[PDB]
Amino acid sequence: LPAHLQQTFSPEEIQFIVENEPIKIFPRITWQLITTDDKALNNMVAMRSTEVVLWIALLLKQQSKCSIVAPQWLTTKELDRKIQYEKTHPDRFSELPWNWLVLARILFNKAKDDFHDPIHELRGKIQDLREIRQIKVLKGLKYLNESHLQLDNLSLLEINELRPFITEIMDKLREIHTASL
Amino acid sequence: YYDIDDVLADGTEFPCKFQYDIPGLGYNPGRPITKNTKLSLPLWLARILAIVGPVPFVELLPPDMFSTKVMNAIKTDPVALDLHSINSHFFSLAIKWIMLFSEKELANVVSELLLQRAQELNHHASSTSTFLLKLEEMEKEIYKKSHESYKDTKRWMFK
Amino acid sequence: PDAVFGDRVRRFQEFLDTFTSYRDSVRSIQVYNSNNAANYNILPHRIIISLDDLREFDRSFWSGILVEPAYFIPPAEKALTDLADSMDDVPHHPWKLSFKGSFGAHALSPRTLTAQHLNKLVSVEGIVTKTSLVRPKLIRSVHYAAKTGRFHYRDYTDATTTLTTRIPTPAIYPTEDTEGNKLTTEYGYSTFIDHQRITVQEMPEMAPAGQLPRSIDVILDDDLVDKTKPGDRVNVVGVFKSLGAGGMNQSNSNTLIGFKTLILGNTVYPLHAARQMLTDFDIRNINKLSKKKDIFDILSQSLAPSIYGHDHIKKAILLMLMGGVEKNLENGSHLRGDINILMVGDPSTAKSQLLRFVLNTASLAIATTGRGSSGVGLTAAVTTDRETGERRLEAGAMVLADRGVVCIDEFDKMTDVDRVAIHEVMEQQTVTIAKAGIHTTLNARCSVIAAANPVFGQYDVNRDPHQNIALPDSLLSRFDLLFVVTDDINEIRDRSISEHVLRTHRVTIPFLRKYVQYAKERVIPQLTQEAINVIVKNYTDLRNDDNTKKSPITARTLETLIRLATAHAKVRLSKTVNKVDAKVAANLLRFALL
Amino acid sequence: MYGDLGNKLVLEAKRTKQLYARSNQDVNLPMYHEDIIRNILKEVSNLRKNTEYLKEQQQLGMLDDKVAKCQYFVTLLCMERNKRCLLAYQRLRTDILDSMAWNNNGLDLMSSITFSQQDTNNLSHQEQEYLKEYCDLITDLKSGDLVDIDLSGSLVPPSDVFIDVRVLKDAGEIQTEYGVFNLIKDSQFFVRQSDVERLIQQGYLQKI
Amino acid sequence: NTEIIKSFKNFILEFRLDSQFIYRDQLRNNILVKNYSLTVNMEHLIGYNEDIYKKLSDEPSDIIPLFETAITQVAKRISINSLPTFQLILNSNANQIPLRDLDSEHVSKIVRLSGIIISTSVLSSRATYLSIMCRNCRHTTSITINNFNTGNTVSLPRSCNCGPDPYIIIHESSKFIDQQFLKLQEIPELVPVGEMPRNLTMTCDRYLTNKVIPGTRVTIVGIYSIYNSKNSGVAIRTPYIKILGIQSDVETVTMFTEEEEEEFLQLSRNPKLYEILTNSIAPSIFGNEDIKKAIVCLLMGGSKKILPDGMRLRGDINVLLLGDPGTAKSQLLKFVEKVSPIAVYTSGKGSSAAGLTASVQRDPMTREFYLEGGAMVLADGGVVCIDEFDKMRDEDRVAIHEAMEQQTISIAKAGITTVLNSRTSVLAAANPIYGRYDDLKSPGDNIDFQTTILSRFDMIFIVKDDHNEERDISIANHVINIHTGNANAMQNQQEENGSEISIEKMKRYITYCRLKCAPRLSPQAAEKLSSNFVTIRKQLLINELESTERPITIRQLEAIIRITESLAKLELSPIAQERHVDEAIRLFQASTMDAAS
Ligand SMILES: Nc1ncnc2c1ncn2[C@@H]1O[C@H](COP(=O)(O)OP(=O)(O)OP(=O)(O)O)[C@@H](O)[C@H]1O
Ligand SMILES: Nc1ncnc2c1ncn2[C@@H]1O[C@H](COP(=O)(O)OP(=O)(O)OP(=O)(O)O)[C@@H](O)[C@H]1O
Repeated sequence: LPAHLQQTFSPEEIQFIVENEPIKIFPRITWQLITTDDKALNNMVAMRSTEVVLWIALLLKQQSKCSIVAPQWLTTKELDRKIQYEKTHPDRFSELPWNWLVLARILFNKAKDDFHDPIHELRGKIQDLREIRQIKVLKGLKYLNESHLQLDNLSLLEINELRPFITEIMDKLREIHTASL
Repeated sequence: YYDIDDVLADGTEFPCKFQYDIPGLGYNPGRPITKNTKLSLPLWLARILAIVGPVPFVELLPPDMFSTKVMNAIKTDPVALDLHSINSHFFSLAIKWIMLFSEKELANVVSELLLQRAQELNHHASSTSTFLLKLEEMEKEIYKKSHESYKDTKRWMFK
Repeated sequence: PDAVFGDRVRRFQEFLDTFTSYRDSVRSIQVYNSNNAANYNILPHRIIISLDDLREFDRSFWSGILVEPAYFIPPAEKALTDLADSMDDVPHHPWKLSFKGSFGAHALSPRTLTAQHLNKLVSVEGIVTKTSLVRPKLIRSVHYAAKTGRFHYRDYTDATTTLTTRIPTPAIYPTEDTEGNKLTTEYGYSTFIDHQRITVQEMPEMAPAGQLPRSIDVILDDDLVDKTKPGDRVNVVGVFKSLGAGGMNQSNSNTLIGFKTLILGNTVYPLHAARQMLTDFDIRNINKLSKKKDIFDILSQSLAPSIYGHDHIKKAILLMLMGGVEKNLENGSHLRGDINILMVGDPSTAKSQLLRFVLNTASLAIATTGRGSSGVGLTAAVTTDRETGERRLEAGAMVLADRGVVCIDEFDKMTDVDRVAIHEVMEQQTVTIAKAGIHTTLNARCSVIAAANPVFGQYDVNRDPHQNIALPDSLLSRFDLLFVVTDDINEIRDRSISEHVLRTHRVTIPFLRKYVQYAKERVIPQLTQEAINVIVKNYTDLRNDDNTKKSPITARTLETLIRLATAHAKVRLSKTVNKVDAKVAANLLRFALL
Repeated sequence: MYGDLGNKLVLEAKRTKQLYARSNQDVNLPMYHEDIIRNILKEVSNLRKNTEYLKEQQQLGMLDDKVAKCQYFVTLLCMERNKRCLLAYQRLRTDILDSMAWNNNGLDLMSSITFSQQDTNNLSHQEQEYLKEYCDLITDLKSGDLVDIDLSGSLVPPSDVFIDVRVLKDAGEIQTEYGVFNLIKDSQFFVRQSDVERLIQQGYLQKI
Repeated sequence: NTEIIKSFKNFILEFRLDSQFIYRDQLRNNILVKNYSLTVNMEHLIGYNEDIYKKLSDEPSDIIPLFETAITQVAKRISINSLPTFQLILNSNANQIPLRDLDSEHVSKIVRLSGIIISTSVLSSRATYLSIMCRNCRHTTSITINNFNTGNTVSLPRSCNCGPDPYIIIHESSKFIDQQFLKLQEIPELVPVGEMPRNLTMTCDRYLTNKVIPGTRVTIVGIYSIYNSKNSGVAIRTPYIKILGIQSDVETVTMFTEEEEEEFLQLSRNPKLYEILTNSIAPSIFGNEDIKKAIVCLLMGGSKKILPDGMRLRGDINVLLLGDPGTAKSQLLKFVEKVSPIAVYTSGKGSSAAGLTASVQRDPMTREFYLEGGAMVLADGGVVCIDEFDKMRDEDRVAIHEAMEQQTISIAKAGITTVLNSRTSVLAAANPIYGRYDDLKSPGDNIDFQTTILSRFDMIFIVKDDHNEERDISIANHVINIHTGNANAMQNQQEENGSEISIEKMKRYITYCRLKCAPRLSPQAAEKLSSNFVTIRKQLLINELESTERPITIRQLEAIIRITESLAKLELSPIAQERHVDEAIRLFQASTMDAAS
């Protein structure tokens, strides 16, 4: 009986559904994992990739016996080509990593001091892209029709932030449209 | 739901009169009440008394000052209006009006109003004696949830 | 022009349906003015465009009038005036607009100025207290070569076209056009217009308590001059406009604003928070309740809904407020037809209570607070040079008091110099003054309401009832009613008081103000030999009983004794001075004297 | 005029929601308005004996007159219009102590629901038997689960496995299970995750 | 030069402390709700900004708006035309050289002042974007005039091929800014030898105007540039301040943050407020419990009814303190002045009581009669404080009779007759006829003739002089601790941090609690006071038959209901109760008896 935050998710579990996705690491170490979704390996070999789930690798980084590789779109020479396909296209957002905002904030706690020169560049190249999304979202909701929308490429976070008001405005106007006849 | 928002909203008054002459008075002697006599009616009994007869008992007159001298003011600028001191709610009183009335004329024109008030409200949500606050207060509940969502969503996103 | 003229012409086909309901109106107002002028043996050119006919079906044309009101109004005039001739050209003056409606949040209280809408449509309300002069102005003079018999044509542009900042003509009158003919000017075919500025204060109740009232000014035109008496709740609407060169017309220009705020506006309206038109319904009901023979008593009790008793006082106020007539003597001095009551009482007994709510239902009778500077009835020759060569006797306090009521307080807490002024305005309806200028007898119909306090506490009973304030009897003889409010202590009396104040911390008023202002327009009887026979008997017995008792009365007291009953018949709304009126008049004085 | 006191009854009911739901979880429920509801219990008494007179005359006097039928409706309608409010205030009263009943449903000396609002702890003592009938029912929902799942708290998801926690305002020896942690005054810990969940909600440890 | 512009557009889109990205995170938040303004923060702005100010100190009057052109070019990046220009607001705090070093090394440097603002002028307009026509040749241009050297930064030239000075100011496409010429006054405490204070002048921009009322403490930071008016010897000019940002103290129009009211509600639930204030209001006053409670209810007040008729009630209370010298009626009154939101202190000799309320005089421009001055119009919403109600007989009584009881004056002097609003609250402290004889004779001889002022005030204390041998020695023990040693300044600071309330906390919550709740008393109290009065009048009625005259009339009976409404503003409860009201009469029942003995 929460009675506090029921109609939506709190921002502490929206990270909980994304932490259960796997990425690639660079292992270091040599039974091991019987965790019912495990794929424990043998004496593991370095200089190789492996699809490993995220949350155990963060725990594996606190004891500091492995290292992380960034995903393939996390260079500054890649994000620039995203900002051109949108600046020529004011209709919608073009190309989306789908969980990008919550992915960076986990990646900036002893997962930043590993990569090759991302400070004073990466937070530059992200926080610009947050608002350019939300500038696009302000023109969209002014164009609100009845009972039919077009959201194609939205992060999970804005979906947790557009949510608790976009219902009851169109719901309250659903009454006056329908109870008129 | 037991509807604590609008059970008081039907507690408001409403001026209408009669079609017959009835000795049932509770308002204080002179038990026959003469017909066509304008009476302040609470909304709850007056909602169904205009239904129960063919010819019902209460002459439902429209309070057309809540029709004509505000339809103009909302057909101009839906930004800063007296939506409030004329009627302490503007929403369910408009709902239960249109159920007996069933006229699509004003049913179009408040549908323009709400998105315009909503267009302010979302992009007013990122972070003085008697009359003014309740312009800013009828909107409150509608967005009291919303900016409280934005408040925590920063506080996770930073340290 | 094609871009700046195209949406003119597209509007020129658009707004012609927006006077489907006025194209009858604009020609019906002139056809009789054309008729009566041909058979004498009068109205300006007012074309009220509502909002409704220009908001239901035009949106691009709409918001141009409320964003940039400078490229649209002389379009609307030029396309108007052709319809004046296309309707009316057979019988042998530009018809500018007014634009009434709502506005949607432009009730700028002029304590606030705008950053958003400068140079836009503004709705302003308040009070005016300046009322400057009137002065004509040329717009177009026609010249005529008296040799060769040929004419000429010339128009002067100024800061009066309201919109277009044209190249001015810094000239008064030209001579010698390109010929050898001495130029002659026809002044009957030269057109004129007037010019009047007025400053508007702030409505000093809704401006919050952090400042004195501010002011701006407005230039209007002929159509609504002399409409603005100083002391009216006015509401104007016009364009916002700057003029004047700020920064270049003198050199170095340090700390000098050169952007005067002006309003070149239209269509004022008096408001009320004189024009109250009532239907057949309410005019009949007020006759229907006139048929009751009790409504003089109901109005007494339905006036002050806070205070117990004093029904002798309560009937007096409504008797005074409605007013008794003065029939002017033909080739003779008219008498006093004003009524002037007075009060006195030991403190905190609601003597000043009922004095402030007579001002709410005052019907354009704005009073002072009795602060007795010289100016209570005079001018003090304040001219302010009125633009270098005009001296004006500026109206102090009697232009507001005319056919109204005033109230002043603290008589004994005053100097001498006001008391000599209240002597003159009571014995005579007019003041006449020549301070550094002109002797002028301006007329005034006033009626004071007094409030003073006794001196030595509760000393009224143990001494003489007279001399109890000992202000000069020049006024007491010029007044009639000296109500002495008692404050006696009875255990049922105060207990009744105690709940009634308590029950109010949590037959109607606007009907009452209609009834009296309808009763100022009904005829005055004055004529019944029966009622005059009984009152003189009623006088003679107290004429035996004034001198051997309390207070000597005089012959002018008889002019009260007609006047109270004369107004008492005005409550009745009849033309027969009855008998019943003479009984309340005698009985009211009997409490006033005993 | 008629249901007027119920309007100001549900009006002050609105204040009880905004006090709790805006500030924090700490309720301190105000009071029960027995004095106010006794007034409307008086008016419903007078109104009920009003209609049985006309229930007595409908066969003898006006003879089931159409006027009297409407005179039954106003007396019918004003009953239920009053009936709508008086339970709504009753529900919003009891739909907030359950939240008090849920969050401290038994974690450390459950039946000490004392030291808690004594001026209203006699008020809700008539509601305590209602309250404990949640508490008795919430016990068998803890045991009727076929496996041991916590239903007492732990609503925020866990993140890590090592959390620095300090202590104050507490003394004694607690935590006989899961290894005794030996709580001395004003001395921090550095422990695993799952242990402190039954103590933070208890309110003994202070800061995460 | 330029390029400075590139040193700042590449500077404000990335300055941050550790991962908060603040200036984009507020400009985005400031373009939305329309304000168009900035602030600056700390040191590296200072750290390299001095390295910009070492090329901005030479002229911080033209390249201060070279900041201003930059942030518009970052503004359009956050849009995708209706775009205004912006303004700047600064912050700096080291000290306050009050009014001394003001010509030598302080022309066009950044100064900080502390003053009391006294006089506001009416608004005006200067332009910032114009359009210009050549006369007979019809050139069209547009010039922007941003920052100033008052008028005439640049002029209009002669080149359009048409005639000389052919240029004119249309009013069709123009923007405008407003200036003030509000006057500043020195805070009257910092330089005492024998001098009188001086005064300066200043202007401002629109998105920081109308932010001050006269009668406040204020601090201000800005430039010290120089204009030259041609309406005195050699070509001499005058001084003035160009202000930038008022980071003032509180207003002393009810918008503020939320954590302030959180503690207030956390304090207001603890029901010990009525007794804890009486110790914590005056930390320098031995006891005086009946008087001390009268002051806290005076500061907040009651309400105001505009009830659906014409008239109104007066929701206020006004107290008096008369008694022997040496009973601290004086120095108690300075104590209410600092704690009030708005307070004046004109306590002496009436100060020409006709010129207390209004003044009119001739004018330097246009020779006119307008309204300027007053002691009451300055002091609305708050409390005045005066004294010496024996030896003023001239006009002091005839000036307060109208000013009180209806609070609606209108001056009928040579110009206007306007009813300006007033909602004031008075306070006085007089002397009787040398004190002891008025307490050793018949109880008359207080005011020389008239008691009509005394009926207009409700609350009256009459203190006296006892000789209790244990209460004086404590007082003689009290004041040496507060004079020297200042040990109670260490004691009261020790009971402050968990139990008592300092001065700066009391002020802020009074303006909050007054401007939020609106009380009303319960109808169960209506039987209570009615039964109270009938014997109170009778206790007076039994006294008059014994040939004892004077004063009680009915203003006090409608004054007790404001008194019981007062603590309802304190508890912020929308009703009033019986343990509420029985303590209220316990203050006034105590002051009924001393009206007889
Ligand atoms: N005789 C009365 N009957 C009822 N109420 C009264 C009476 N006298 C005073 N009051 C109450 O007292 C309040 C104020 O009275 P008020 O201030 O007008 O006295 P006053 O007429 O001004 O006397 P003064 O001019 O001597 O001060 C009013 O709200 C009114 O309700
Ligand atoms: N009850 C008290 N508690 C603390 N200090 C007091 C008290 N009464 C007087 N004092 C002290 O008296 C000192 C000087 O006050 P002062 O002698 O000026 O009073 P006063 O103005 O003479 O009194 P009065 O106003 O009656 O003439 C102050 O420092 C004040 O602390």
